[PDB]
Amino acid sequence: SRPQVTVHSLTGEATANALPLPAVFSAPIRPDIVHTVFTSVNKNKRQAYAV
Amino acid sequence: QVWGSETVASSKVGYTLPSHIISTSDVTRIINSSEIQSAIRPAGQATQKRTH
Amino acid sequence: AKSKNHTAHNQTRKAHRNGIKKPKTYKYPSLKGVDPKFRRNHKHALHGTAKALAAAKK
Amino acid sequence: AISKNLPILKNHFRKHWQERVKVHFDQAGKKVSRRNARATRAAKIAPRP
Amino acid sequence: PSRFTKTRKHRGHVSAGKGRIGKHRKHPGGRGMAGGQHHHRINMDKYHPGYFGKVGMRYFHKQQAHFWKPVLNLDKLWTLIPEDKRDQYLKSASKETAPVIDTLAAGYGKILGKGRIPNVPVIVKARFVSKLAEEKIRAAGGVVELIA
Amino acid sequence: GIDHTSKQHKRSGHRTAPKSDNVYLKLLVKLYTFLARRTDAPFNKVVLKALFLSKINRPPVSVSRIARALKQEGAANKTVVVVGTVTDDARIFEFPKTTVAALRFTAGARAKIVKAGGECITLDQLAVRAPKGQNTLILRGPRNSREAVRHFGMGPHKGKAPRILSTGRKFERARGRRRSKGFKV
RNA sequence: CACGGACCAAGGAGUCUAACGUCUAUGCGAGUGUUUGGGUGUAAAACCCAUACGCGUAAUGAAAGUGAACGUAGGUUGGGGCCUCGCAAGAGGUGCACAAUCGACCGAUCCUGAUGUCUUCGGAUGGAUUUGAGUAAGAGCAUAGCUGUUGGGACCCGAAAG
RNA sequence: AUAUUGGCGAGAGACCGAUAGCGAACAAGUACAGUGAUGGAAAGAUGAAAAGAACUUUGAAAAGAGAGUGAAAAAGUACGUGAAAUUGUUGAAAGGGAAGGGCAUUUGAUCAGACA
Repeated sequence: SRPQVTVHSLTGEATANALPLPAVFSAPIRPDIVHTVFTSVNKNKRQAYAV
Repeated sequence: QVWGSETVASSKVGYTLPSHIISTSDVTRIINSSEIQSAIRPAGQATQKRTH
Repeated sequence: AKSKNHTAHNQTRKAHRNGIKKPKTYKYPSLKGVDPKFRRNHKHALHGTAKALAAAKK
Repeated sequence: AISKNLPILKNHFRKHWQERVKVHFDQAGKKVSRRNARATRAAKIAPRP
Repeated sequence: PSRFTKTRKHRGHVSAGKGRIGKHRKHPGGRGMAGGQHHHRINMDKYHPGYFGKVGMRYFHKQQAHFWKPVLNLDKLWTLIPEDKRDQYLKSASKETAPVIDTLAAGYGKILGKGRIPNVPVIVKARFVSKLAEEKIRAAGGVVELIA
Repeated sequence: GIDHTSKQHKRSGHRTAPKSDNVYLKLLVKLYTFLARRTDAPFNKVVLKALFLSKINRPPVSVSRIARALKQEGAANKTVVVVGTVTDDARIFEFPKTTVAALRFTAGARAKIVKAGGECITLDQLAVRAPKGQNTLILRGPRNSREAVRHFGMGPHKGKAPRILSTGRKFERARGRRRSKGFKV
């Protein structure tokens, strides 16, 4: 089954209602591809400069 | 719903969650568990004694 | 102005940095230049000897 | 000029092409304009489709 | 990234990787395809055979849509059928319920007989077919309906 | 001074580590480095070296290529090992139940094997099943079927796919290609 | 006893782009490419998407056109690994990729011209020291990086001219 | 629907930061040159506030020396920070037609380490 993460209230106390993991957290964690994608995505908001 | 699971597909067309090339992230557990330890030769010394 | 027309100097030294290699002979060499009449008969000779061997294992 | 095996390229850049370079920086800017034009049109052409 | 280029590694070296006798100039051998028949012939022949001259007949005002004829081999012939209904036709091979495959709607003009098909009667609607593509289809109990 | 016969400080020229930065691939390299060192099995040394290969040195293996290998004599129960990506082939219609081990599986290929009762296994799960490679069979993809291989070794009287952008009439077919215009190649 | 350099400070020379080759990394994979555009938005970002289109999955001929299984998709030789036997050495079996070679199939070319024939149409079957950038259980597409190429002012500075 | 180095009104930048960026951050198309068509610069920074040094003394005067202002005149309208070439003074050392350098040590100067 899923680790059954606990839902918390706005004011401290952990409500006894639990939810399963959405299975997106079990995806592979690849710091290398997230690196290369970030450098290209972060260049999509550049304004052109020229003399 | 947004990324999908083994039940709901993706809610995005033609998309699936990525697969793993290795089933676990702890290589030490695989080596020590039951089967590799019975098929491997005995270990060395982790540092060779300087001879001559 | 004249120049050096030709010399064989350093040519053997260059050839021996990657020294002289044989043409890497193989079994069953290429049948190029063989008599076509012989190859025409040899083609049908290999065809028939692959039929008796195939018929020997039923 | 011709060496080092490569497909023969046909690049038509022998004129003053640098004077007629059009870079579409306004692709995001004009897209907002089309949506703005479509929005301000629909109010003027009340509820026609 | 200019920081990974060899220009940064050439800082301090006089010739910058171009040599002291060569003395890198503007255009030592010409511009573009210059001298393909005079001083680049050894490169034109040997790695570009056939560059000079004409062979065919001219075609004035060629429209590529006139020669539109995508080919589909007998290899698949079933990816055009959806995967959900593919299995229920394979394990129920029989006439009077033969699937109708319109290869024109899928974007194909001619059917070619490269692959081998299972022994299932299949109705094929195509503009063109190969000679032995029809033979393999008819041997399996199918027919080809010529369309336009 | 020493009269050197061979080149000094000459590296072996073979990959000792993967060129990639994949953390999960390095775990498989770490797992198989231990196996290739302390098991004395020749299977573990082949797999470890195959993990170092590049993308063009790891051609995809079709699921149909697996089925042909399983039709050999006494090979129907041999575990198929592919160091690379296993791709789906729709040209086949019958597939056996034999387990297939690979680095990656495409959506069609993984579904095709599981539908036929087979099993998709990663290379780490094979280590606990076959530490020395019991009852295995290694399958590699074809290397010379690549498009870049066609232009390799081009020259006169070779027929080795001249590098061209546009193909057809008027593109490198007249002088040096037929007897009519001077000579043929 | 060839040229530049009296001295000091700052500035000062392989860059960018279009199209590409090899190699490498990544994603998907007989497919691949969201960003022409549309939807949406915390507003040049991010996120989502239809239909087409590009390349690839078929080639070959000047063209009309035709168009890749006699067969466990072939035989032979070498083959990593695996399997069986063995105390081991070795022996046998199976042998992917790759290498060499002989065949098969597709197109072109040169011949052979069957049943049928609006009597000149039709091209079955069989070949050929011929030929193709082919088939023979697909590998490509996209992005990024180094290097290299071509056009651009094109590493920087320089003419006599027009 | 499309174009837009001009004009007007706006919002921005992985752009340049006074030999850069428009030729021009300043009384810049200004000073200035050419008969003329045209050519065409250099030049930003005291301090928070002038509080920009009253007054005394020497000198013909400019200024100097005190005093004074200020957190700082090592901020005084030659003004933030003030490098190098080059120059003065002081101190140290050396020098028989160059000087400078390398290895090694003497001598002088200077610095360092650690108290079971």
